[PDB]
Amino acid sequence: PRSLSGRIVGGVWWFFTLIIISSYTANLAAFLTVERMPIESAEDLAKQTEIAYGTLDSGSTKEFFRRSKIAVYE
Amino acid sequence: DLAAEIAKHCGFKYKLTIVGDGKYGARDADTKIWNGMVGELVYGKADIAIAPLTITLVREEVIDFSKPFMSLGISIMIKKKSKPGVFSFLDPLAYEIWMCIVFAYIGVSVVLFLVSPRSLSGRIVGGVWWFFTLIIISSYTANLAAFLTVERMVSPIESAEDLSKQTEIAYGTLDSGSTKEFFRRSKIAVFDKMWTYMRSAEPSVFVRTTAEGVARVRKSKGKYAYLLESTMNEYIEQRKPCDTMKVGGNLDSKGYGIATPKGSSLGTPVNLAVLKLSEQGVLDKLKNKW
Amino acid sequence: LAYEIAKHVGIKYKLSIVGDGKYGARDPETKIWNGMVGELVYGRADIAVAPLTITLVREEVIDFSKPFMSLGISIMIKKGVFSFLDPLAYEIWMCIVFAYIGVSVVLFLVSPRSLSGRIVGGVWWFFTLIIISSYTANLAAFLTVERMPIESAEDLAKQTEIAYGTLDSGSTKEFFRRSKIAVYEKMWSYMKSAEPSVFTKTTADGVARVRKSKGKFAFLLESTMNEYIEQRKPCDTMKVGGNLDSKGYGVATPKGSALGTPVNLAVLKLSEQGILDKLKNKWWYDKGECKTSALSLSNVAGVFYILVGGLGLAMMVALIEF
Amino acid sequence: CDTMKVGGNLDSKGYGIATPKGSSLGTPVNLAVLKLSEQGVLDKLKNKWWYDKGECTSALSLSNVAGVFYILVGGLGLAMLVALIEF
Amino acid sequence: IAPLTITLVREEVIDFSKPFMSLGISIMIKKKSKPGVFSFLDPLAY
Amino acid sequence: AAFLTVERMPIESAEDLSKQTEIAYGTLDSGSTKEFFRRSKIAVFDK
Amino acid sequence: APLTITLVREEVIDFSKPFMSLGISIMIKPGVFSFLDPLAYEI
Amino acid sequence: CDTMKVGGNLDSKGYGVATPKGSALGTPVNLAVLKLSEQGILDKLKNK
Repeated sequence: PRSLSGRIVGGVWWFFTLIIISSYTANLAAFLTVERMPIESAEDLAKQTEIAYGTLDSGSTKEFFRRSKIAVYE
Repeated sequence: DLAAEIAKHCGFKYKLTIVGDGKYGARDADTKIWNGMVGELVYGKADIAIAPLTITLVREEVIDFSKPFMSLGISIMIKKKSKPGVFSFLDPLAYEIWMCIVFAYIGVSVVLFLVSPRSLSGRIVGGVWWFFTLIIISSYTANLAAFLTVERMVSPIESAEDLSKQTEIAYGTLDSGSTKEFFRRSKIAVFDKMWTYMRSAEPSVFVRTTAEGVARVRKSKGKYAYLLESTMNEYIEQRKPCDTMKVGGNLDSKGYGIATPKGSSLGTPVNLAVLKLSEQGVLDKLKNKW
Repeated sequence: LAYEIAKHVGIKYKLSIVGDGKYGARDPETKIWNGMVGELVYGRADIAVAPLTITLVREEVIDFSKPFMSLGISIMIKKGVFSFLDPLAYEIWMCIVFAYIGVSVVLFLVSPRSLSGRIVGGVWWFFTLIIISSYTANLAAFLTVERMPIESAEDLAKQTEIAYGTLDSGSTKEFFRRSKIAVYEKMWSYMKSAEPSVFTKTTADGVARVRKSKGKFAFLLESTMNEYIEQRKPCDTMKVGGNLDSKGYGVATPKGSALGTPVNLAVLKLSEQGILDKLKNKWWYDKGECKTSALSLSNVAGVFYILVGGLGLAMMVALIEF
Repeated sequence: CDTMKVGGNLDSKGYGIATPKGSSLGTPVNLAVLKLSEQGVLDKLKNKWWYDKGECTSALSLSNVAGVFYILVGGLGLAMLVALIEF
Repeated sequence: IAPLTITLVREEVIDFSKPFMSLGISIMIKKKSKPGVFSFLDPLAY
Repeated sequence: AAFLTVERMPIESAEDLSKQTEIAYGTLDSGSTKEFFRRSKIAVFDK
Repeated sequence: APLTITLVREEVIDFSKPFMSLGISIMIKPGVFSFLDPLAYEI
Repeated sequence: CDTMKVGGNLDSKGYGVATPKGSALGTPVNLAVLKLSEQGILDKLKNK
């Protein structure tokens, strides 16, 4: 019933979730309006393995990667 | 570092000397004399130039250049990923509104307090108060969305094309040099649009030095973008105060090369050394290091 | 400024207000100069210290100091519970009320898991869910796009809902007529053809037009005057954008004056010492009287009054019951 | 009334009354145009022939919301049917 | 006395008064109501 | 909310015209309007 | 022709300065991760 | 029309005109290339 202690807890928690679900809704709407766009950089490629990537089996492109001392290309 | 590497690979001892006039190398149209590092090679005051000297036709006609040890092109430098402030939560719903919603809050808990199932009196109070809060939370949600929708709309320069399209953000290039010329001579629509704007912009968007163009970006409060070499742009981006950013792809392609007087006995070996260092991956190591 | 110049040049002086109250132009008929320029060219005054613009036509007949104040053409702009009844149409508020009593009457015929009236409460809930969702979504639209709000000459040039113009003669109109800059040429093309006329006879007319035309007029004028009016009551206008061009006010002396050199050097000294900046700040600001990212209380307020009204109605229904 | 004018004018031109070169009518006719313009007569004339003799808002619609009203009354009717059978 | 535009080529051979009417190139398009309960079934896919 | 925002975001200007090809557009076959476009150095008009 | 300036070739023929610059580049052609984005994983 | 380039270039190299060792064309060809580049002709040609 009216247990003031845990009562304000339920109220504050409700106000808390209210703000969050409102934020989620608002933000999702922005997303559905602009909707700007899954690989955009060598950095992106390097950090993952689901999208495989490669080169000609011989020639300068393969050699570039083999020789590079730059962290991302290594 | 590059000098130590080529000296080692070519087998020679050397002395590093800073160019007396602090210039790169251009030929005065009137006196017909060469200045800078090119002048020092042409006139016999130095036997090799190891520096960020671009391989150009006019220079190649008077000195020898190895193959490029580093690539570059015209790029864009703009004044710029952190922005908390709990005050972005108090904005959507105005402080004045948070107040009244609290006054009416106790304004209802006091009306109900005077009442004590279907008690029609306080019944419509709960209903009207519900309809009241419904509108408010709906307003908060809707309003919060516009601030996030526009936050995404902001795509505020990301390319030459972006630049070419407006005039809120002024933009220029070194007052004399290859970047200014590139735009002056270009037959590409975007670049020609950027040139007719630049040449007539007032106050002048052209800078006397590269350092001025960087300082202008940093001190113009987001109203100036500078067109400079990609190598320089990406280097400043890694320097404190960390307030600049390189945007868009390179507009052209040039290269730095090590130069020697024509017919120099050092030319063959020095060129071979650059190919080797590149292939060993050393030039890339050096760029990442610095 | 007169006191400072006199001190630095070392002379005694008498301030005399020009009789005709004019700056100085050649009469069309007689070609005789009026105003302060007239007082100088016809031997009545030794020097003019006033907001007198450095212009070719004047520099041909008198000498100007370097500018003591810079200025340019600038844009002046002016800074309903019915915005709550718009999102959800009056017709919709009605039907939602008709269906409202349309459900309270259906339930009234019914009298836990009473399947009959049970699905009624569920369907009615799904109904109100859609409506409140529509209201929320729609309300987000106006506050997102918000098409009519002017921050630049570029903005003005791209639209026609907010009209804009200048004095019907004089240098501001001429700037636009002569400009080869794309944005100002576009502005000139619009202004010269606009109907009703966007040109005014006086600054007062232009400023009044900004104030009383429901945000549908912007006025183009000198930055100094724009800035001054921005700092006077009723504090309802403001300057937007930077200056569109550059010109200067100068001190004027008659040709052959022995004061010419000393006056010029005095002006440059006062400028470089920061005195002129301070003086402008004094008279404009010290003596003054005064995208989108904000949410207002206005609309929300209308919902507060209907709440208190409901509370009062209940406080009335309560009393009668007892 | 099926056409519409959109966008601002792309350029600026003007119509003028013409006379042979050196005509004795030229001076007077030009002065007359300035006068008629200043008296506001040319604007009266354009409004008369374009608008007086002419032969031709913001927010949400009810259409979409209406579809949700019919599904409501349909639910009420379904309940009024389930009620009768129960009794 | 007609809707005759003041142009250079014509001005070189005849006299023109100041303009009695302004004009410019504009766009004419063939022309605001759209119900369809199918704008409600779109947001949330069938 | 997005369906109404975009709904506010089918020709309203020369720029609109210049950007597409669903709606064809032309001018008198001879005359000053045709020439204006032929001679123009403005990007929208040249397009 | 589009003949790349290389060490092995520069040893036996002479190349002009480049007439075209180029470099190594990346060619590419639902995701429930568009639901985890709005509200951050941290949130 | 189903592929695209992403990111900038990862390195830099060039295509050049090649002449046999000892060719009397070497110098003129090199200067011609630099002239066409600086005049904006090669950019225009690539765009074409």
